[PDB]
Formats: sequence, structure tokens, C-alpha cells
Amino acid sequence: IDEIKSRGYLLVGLSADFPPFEFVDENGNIVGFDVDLAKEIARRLGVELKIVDMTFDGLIPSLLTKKIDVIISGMTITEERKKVVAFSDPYFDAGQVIVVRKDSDFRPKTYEDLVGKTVAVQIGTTGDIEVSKYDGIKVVRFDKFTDAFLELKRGRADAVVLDSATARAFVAKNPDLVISSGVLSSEQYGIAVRKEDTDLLEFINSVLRELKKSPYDVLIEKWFS
Amino acid sequence: AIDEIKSRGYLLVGLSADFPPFEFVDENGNIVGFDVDLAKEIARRLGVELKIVDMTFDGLIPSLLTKKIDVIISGMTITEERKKVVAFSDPYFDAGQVIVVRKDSDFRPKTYEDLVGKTVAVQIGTTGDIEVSKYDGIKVVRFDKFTDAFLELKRGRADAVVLDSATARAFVAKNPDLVISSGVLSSEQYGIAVRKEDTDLLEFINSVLRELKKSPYDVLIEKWFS
Ligand SMILES: NC(=[NH2+])NCCC[C@H](N)C(=O)O
Ligand SMILES: NC(=[NH2+])NCCC[C@H](N)C(=O)O
Repeated sequence: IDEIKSRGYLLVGLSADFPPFEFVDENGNIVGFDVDLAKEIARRLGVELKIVDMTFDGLIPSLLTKKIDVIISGMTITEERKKVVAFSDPYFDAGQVIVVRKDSDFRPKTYEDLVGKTVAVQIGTTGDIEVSKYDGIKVVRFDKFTDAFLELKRGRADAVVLDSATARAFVAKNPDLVISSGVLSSEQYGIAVRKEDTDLLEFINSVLRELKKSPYDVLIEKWFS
Repeated sequence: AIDEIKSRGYLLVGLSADFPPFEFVDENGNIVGFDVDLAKEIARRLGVELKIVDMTFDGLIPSLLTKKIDVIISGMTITEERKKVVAFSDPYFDAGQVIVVRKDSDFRPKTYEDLVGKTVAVQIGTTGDIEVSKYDGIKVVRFDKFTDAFLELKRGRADAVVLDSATARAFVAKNPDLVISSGVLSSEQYGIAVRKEDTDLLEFINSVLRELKKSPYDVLIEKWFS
């Protein structure tokens, strides 16, 4: 925390291929729900925000090597990831969906409906992790969701598997695609920090709980707590 | 109203400062509390100064009707009876009556019925007063200010005080010779009171409230999921 203030910025790592959380706008800028969160934390620390955009699967390792301060990148909290990083309070709820081409009679509803099919995923995601559990699925793994979608649009893969909110945003810009399934999991997004940075995490959870407090709730707290 | 409040340069808010923690007098002689803060937000959002008028609780409605004040923000319960003569904002707090007694007696009433044959102190014109007055066998003694209602209990001249849960807690908190002996005996909601004709002021107040109840998180969600 003191070190972040010396440096004069909070260094946040994300992969900007995940609207509406992180993504590239028409002018070339990284924007989204997570970008806003990150600005808030920075401002509340009295420092500037510095964003680095990288491969999603590389986020944890570069947190662990001190190349970034924190991960804000639509990252699902998982028992597995908890082995190596710490998570803030949850800040969003989503789950996996299956995206396919519109001009197709293909409409899978379950993971099992993908046995025999070629499914595109972002490497290291919970999408990746679930489909990897079924041996019948030909899993095709990409760094960026941008390429997973090109692969589906051209018909070389039969589906993309990815988080519901982001699936909706990609389908809105790609009328050739449709979400064929219901939500297949219960996932929550968290902000990741190194386990040793316990002050940073406390502060971040505290920014998170304030955000969810109306000025009414804050006023109640003032007089009743 | 609005244009008229703006023209004078100050909002006149009526309250009774004997009701912690919505409004009361602190260590340094100032009137403070949840309601005072809320009053400040209304004033600021109108672009005017804030003027608190302390007075007898039961005097507030007359005072609003004779135009000595623009609004009441004073822990006032929204009731059908009061709606005959004034208008209320949307509710902004939930509370109900409780019974407060002396810790070193042996009397622990749980319902209003338990107050039958006892001497009960209330603030005149409050929903507390209104409720105990329904019971023929309750001996009711009425006071302008809550502080005197409590002085009557602490002196052994009354067996109980009846008042709103939250304020009851705040009083007992600094009067360890007292205790709340009942659960919550009614279901009440506080509103801001304003003259029926001042519908522009009522509309505005409601949209300050609506908005004080809105979280940055929710705003952010609307921003990215429109
Ligand atoms: N490009 C991204 N920001 N992807 C993040 C979402 C992936 C999924 N929620 C996970 O934690 O694995
Ligand atoms: N001193 C006060 N501000 N009293 C207001 C509370 C009285 C009760 N809620 C009522 O509306 O009748």
C-alpha cells in the first residue's frame, strides 16, 4: 500500500476481450465495468491507474511475479485459483453459456450435447476447464476471445463456451450468432491480489462494500453503528 | 412552492430535538442527527441555506399549516389521521412502539394490556400517546418533551414510558437505570411532511429520497448493462 503510493500508481492487469467488463472502444481505448472499478480504487488510493492488457491465462503468473499489483479482469473465484492468489469479495454473478452460429440446426443445451463437436474456448478460463472434463469434445484453445469467435463465425468450430454476460455482448455485435443454452454454472467474479498483500486486499474489499452502499445506507451506519 | 423557497434563500425545517438519533442536542449545544443530515441534503439540492426550527413535537403540524416552516423532518410517522391535513413523502425509516421501565423494579410489561392500571408517560401527539389513549384503564400522563417523560419515570412518578424503538434504545443506552421490556408493538414508517398544495416540493423530496437510496454499484450496473 505504501509502496503503491511511492510508485504513484496502481498497476492493474486484464485481458480486454471481455465486454462489457474490459474491451476496446471505437477510439482504441480500454473501457468497461472493470476499468471503472479500477479507476475508483486508484482514485481512492490517491494514485494514477495504469492498465496492462495481456493474455488472460498469463494474469495470475504475472501477479505472482510482481509484474502487476492486482487482477481485475472478470475473473471467477475458484478453489483451484485460491491455491495461489487471494480474492476480494465477489462483485458479479455469471455462468457458462454455449454460443453457436444462427444459420445452423445445431442447438446444444448441455455440455453432453457437445460430445463429437469442436468447441472453441479461451485458454485457462472456467469455460476451458469445464469442457476439458469431457473427452468427447474436440477443444480448440485460443489466447483471445476475438479469435475464438472468428473460428466459430467461419464455421471451423461448432461452438464457443463462455460466460453469459460476455456472450450476450458478443452476440449483440454478431447477428450471425446465437446463445443456444441456459446458464450452466454459478460463478462469481473477484479481484485477485497476492496473498501477502493483506492490506491491499482489505482496502479493496472496503472500496467494494462502499460501492454497494447507497448514501442512505451510509447515513444509517453513521447514526446506528 | 420551490421557486419561493429559492427566492428566500433558506429552507425552514421543523423538528423536535428530543429524539435521538434523528434529532437531538449534542455535547457542544448543536442540533444534530439522521434527520438533520437529511435536511441538509434537501437544502443543498435546492441551492439554499438550512434553517432548523426546534419546537414542541405536537406543534409541528400547526406550524407547517400556518407556514412558519416549509417541511417537517422529525421522526414523524406517516398516518391516515395526519394525512387528513398534511402530505407525506415516501417512507424513509421503519420503527414501532416499545415500553421502557425502571431496571430496579420488577415490572416487565410486554403488551399494552400489561399497562392497564399503570401510570404511563408519553410525548403528547405521538403515535405512542395515540395508542395508550385507546386503553380505558391505562393512566396516561402526557409531556411536551421526551426528556420530561423520562424524568417522570426515573423519579418513580410513572411506571413506564412508551416510545419508538430506535429512540427508546438511544435513551436506555445513557440511562442504565432503565431497560426496554417489550418487543416492538407496532409497525410504523417515517416520512417528511409538507403542505398538501406544495406538490412541487413533495415531488422533488421524493426524488431526492429515491436517489439517496441508489448505490454507486447499481449506477455502474445501469451504465454497462443498458
Ligand atoms: N478475457 C477475460 N477477461 N476473461 C475473464 C473471464 C473468464 C472466466 N470468468 C474465468 O475466470 O476464467
Ligand atoms: N421528538 C420527536 N421528533 N418525535 C417524533 C417521534 C414520534 C412518533 N414517531 C410519531 O410520529 O408520532
